[PDB]
Amino acid sequence: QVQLQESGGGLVMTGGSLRLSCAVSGRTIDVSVMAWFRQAPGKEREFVSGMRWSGMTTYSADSVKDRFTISRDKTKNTVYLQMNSLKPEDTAVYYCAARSRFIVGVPQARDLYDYWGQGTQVTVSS
Amino acid sequence: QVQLQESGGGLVMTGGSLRLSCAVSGRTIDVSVMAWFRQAPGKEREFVSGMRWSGMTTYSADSVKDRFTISRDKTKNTVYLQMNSLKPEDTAVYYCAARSRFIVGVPQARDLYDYWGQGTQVTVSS
Amino acid sequence: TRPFTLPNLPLSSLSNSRAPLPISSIGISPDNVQSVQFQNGRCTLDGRLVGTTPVSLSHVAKIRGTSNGTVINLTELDGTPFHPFEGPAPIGFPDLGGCDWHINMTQFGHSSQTQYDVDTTPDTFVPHLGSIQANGIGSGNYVGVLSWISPPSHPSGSQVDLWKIPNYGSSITEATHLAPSVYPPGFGEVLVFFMSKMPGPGAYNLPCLLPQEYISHLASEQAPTVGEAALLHYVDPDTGRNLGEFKAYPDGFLTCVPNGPQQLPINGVFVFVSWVSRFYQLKPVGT
Amino acid sequence: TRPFTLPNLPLSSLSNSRAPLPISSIGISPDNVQSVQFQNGRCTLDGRLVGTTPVSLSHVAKIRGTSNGTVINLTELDGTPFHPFEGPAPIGFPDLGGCDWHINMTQFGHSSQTQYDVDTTPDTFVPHLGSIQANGIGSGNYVGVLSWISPPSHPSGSQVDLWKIPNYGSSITEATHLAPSVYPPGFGEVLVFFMSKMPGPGAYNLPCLLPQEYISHLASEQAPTVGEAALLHYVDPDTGRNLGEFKAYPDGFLTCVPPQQLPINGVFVFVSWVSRFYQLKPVGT
Ligand code: NA
Ligand code: NA
Repeated sequence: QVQLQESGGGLVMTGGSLRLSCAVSGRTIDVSVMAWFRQAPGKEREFVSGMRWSGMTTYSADSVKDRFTISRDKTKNTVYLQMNSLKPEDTAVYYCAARSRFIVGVPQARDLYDYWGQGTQVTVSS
Repeated sequence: QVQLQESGGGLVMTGGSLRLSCAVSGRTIDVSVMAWFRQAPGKEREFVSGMRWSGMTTYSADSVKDRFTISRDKTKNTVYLQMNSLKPEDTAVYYCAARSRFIVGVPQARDLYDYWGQGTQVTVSS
Repeated sequence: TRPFTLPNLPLSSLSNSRAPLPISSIGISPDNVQSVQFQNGRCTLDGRLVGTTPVSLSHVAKIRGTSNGTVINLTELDGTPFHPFEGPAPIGFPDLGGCDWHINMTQFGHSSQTQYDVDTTPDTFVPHLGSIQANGIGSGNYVGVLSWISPPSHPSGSQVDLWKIPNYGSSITEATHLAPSVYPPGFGEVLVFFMSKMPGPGAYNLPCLLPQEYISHLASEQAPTVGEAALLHYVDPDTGRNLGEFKAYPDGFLTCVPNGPQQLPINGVFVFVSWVSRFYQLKPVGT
Repeated sequence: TRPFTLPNLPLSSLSNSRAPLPISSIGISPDNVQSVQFQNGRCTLDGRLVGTTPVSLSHVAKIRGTSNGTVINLTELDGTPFHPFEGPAPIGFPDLGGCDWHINMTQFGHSSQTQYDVDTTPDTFVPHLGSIQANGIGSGNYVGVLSWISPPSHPSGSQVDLWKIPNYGSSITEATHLAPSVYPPGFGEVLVFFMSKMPGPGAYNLPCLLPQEYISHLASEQAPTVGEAALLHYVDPDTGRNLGEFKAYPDGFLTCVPPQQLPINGVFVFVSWVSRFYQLKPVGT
């Protein structure tokens, strides 16, 4: 069993920066992928970015690839989402997600992830 | 590995009886099915009758069901085929076959069997 | 969508998932056991391992650690550090409550074996914090496998009770992030267990929720759990007869309605039939 | 026709098939080893068990029998009689040659464990006839599992050599119906071995041909062997890159063209059926 706890959301001005964090606890020994998803009002939940937990590979959606960055803390079991040059379109609930079952690569399908956080709200105002 | 050795073929008059025997040696612990097949000149190897090695169930092809009988010796590791009321259509090479891989029931496809005997010739004359 | 399957193998050729032992029978729990909370042998139907459950039997009911003559400081079986305050115990750590353990300890690079006797009840037994009492095991690095069990040292005079799990925590703190309990969700249903004979000074039967080979199969297949419960037949390989219908639930356990199931032969095979409702009414095994 | 597959699991999470030990590396055999004749870990690609190979790790490298203080009369692990002159040994019997065995013996219904020390060279070691010397184990029924190994008592001074199998027969009669030898097929190919660290007073590495979880997988799937060889990729789960091409043969072993430096966290994936003489590209190149 794995527990995910997000923090770091809030209100931010267009063009500003914000960093989300997700504390990963429990059976972390065989977590293989950590990722961020987001769901905007009236839209479906979408993949933002993911990384091989213990590897190097990362992958980000096209609409955020040159602005967002995922990473893992070198000390604690925390994954970060660095969001730069934010736009009002980025307003959503951002969810932390974990996959422990064996897989090749970084999957983008929400149904392939095993653990989900409660979500943190990010509002980009103009 | 399992070794099979047939014996008991020969010439028989139409309407007579004959009993073939098959000596089963080697890794018999997990042989699950023993069976008899038959091949006529120019024809494909066909299932005659088979039995669950350690169970009771037996099964024979329609063309022999009321005349042929398969059984296992209570003492030695020997499978028998009792062939009664033989007809010229029964002339063939009769093969002893063993299956060790797990299976439900008595299979009839030649390709599902794991071990084969060298064959004994049966000739039914009128 | 990959279809859900179970191994095409008879139960009698498979292994317990709480110790490396052949399966010898199928059984149900006594009337006083309604739920269980095993930490090994825990796998969802789409292949997610929980608790301390490993993929492979070569990790089941083993320990690894460094004794300083007073405590053993635990690591994962491969030597990877075990972090405290995260889970019940390292992957594969034994989950047999209600007994004393006798673990066979060996070393890479040294001769001989040592029997390590474990009372799991005292405050020095705290695998959740990475540490358990040495109880005379001299300093060194060891790997150990559960070898036999005996009645628990405490409470004095109690019997072996393998329906329990050990106390992974202590009076310092409770263990966190355990695999949750499983209970039978349907009408008249009871949990089904795969049993193995356990060496020791009694007639010990170790129950588990799934054979180890089912676990490695599910963890590999990762078939989407598209329904609420998996209808199964237990099939006799001699006749092909259906010996009883069972339900497998997504948390990774089986139920039946008893007539019974304990008297079923062990040479059968579980075959998936279809996805059914959580409340599909099973007919009694046999009747 | 059921398609051929291999488990979707990383090698490092699997087990050796000659002892209940984690896999820790990939390796090839030394120059002095041409063939191997392991009796455990032997399974065809359509799932047929040979030798003493069981379906499950819970039977691997175990013995069961009744000692009379002089010999142990062996049975199958469940107590089923083992008849002489049929096979090498009962199912799951240890197949590590080139060493002395130390087996942990326990009993159903009795306390304690006893270390059983086994020289496999003498004329009293005859599992093919159902018995092996008791070497001090008192009368009773035991189940035992291989625990650690040491250099063989005979010939004196020889080293541990886990490429060997024990002498299942005697000078009176050879053991029969052994799983046959496996040889390197040629074309620069070498056999691939899955290695495990084995306890004892040395740096002992135990090789096997197939992880045990592959065996129970093939024994369950029973996929028809439609071709002469199964081309495989060893895939890195991080990048998805193909770390090397391999061939699995119907008799149940893998080869590559040079592996020892490959990472152990990859997964073998079936690609297609190819010819017996299909030329592999060297691992890496
Ligand atoms: Na405790
Ligand atoms: Na011998």
